[PDB]
Amino acid sequence: HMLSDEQMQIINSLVEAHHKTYDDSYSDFVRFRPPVRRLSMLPHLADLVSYSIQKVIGFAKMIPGFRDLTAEDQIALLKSSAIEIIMLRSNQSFSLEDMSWSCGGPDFKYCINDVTKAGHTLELLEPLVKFQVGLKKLKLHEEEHVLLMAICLLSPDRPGVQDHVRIEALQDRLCDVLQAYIRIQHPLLYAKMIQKLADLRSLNEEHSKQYRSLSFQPEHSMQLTPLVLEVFGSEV
Amino acid sequence: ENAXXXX
Ligand SMILES: C=C1/C(=C\C=C2/CCC[C@]3(C)[C@@H]([C@H](C)CCCC(C)(C)O)CC[C@@H]23)C[C@@H](O)C[C@@H]1O
Repeated sequence: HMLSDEQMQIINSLVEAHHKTYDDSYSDFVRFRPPVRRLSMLPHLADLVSYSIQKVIGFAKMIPGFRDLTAEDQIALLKSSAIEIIMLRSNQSFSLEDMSWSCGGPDFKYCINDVTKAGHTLELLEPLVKFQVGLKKLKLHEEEHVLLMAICLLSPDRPGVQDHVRIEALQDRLCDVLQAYIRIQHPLLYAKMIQKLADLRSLNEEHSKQYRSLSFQPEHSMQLTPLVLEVFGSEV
Repeated sequence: ENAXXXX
């Protein structure tokens, strides 16, 4: 019923990793291509996602044990999970009152209508918003929020992974930390959090489907960034 | 260009 010193240091490392890679001021958003309201929101949202992928890379590198993996394993994990971590980390800007992502100002307030102007349809945006609502209602502590992101990223069942046993042992240790944290802090939540990981798989699928139609139009793929094209691309 | 060398 006590958290070990190593388990406590894992939480401290993950919370510190998230604070170093998530800027609550969103002051960098002014450097993206501006949002305008034929896919008028694609340049801004492409820059937003590309910026967020680089933050996820920095977060992943600070996960204890992630740096010990081979370079190929680190890339494979990030490529497969980047869109899921972005969907998870975006809950911090999501608001149940607005049903949208608020990032400081009306220019950087993104609703469902904005994402349709980036090439996506309600077949993705409806389950995505329902996901954000259900996740927001969990009222996760920052410790639980960052543990869920690290657990999602260290999933062993990802395409291209080589050392499945070592990655699962790292994820298992993170799950034990989360379960021990929940038992101490919440005298059912863990099952709800694990369910959200399965939801992220379905959202990953639908986004990958819709991203392929987007990236196969040269007029749209050229509006993306190098990092987006590489992370979301089918290249192996 | 030098592109996954953001490992
Ligand atoms: C980025 C983050 C934020 C919002 C995430 C959103 C809002 C707008 C639409 C998004 C970006 C979804 C889009 C379906 C992604 C489409 C990308 C592309 C056009 C390339 O297929 C995924 C997450 C949604 C803001 C902040 O929380 C940082 C976070 O990190």
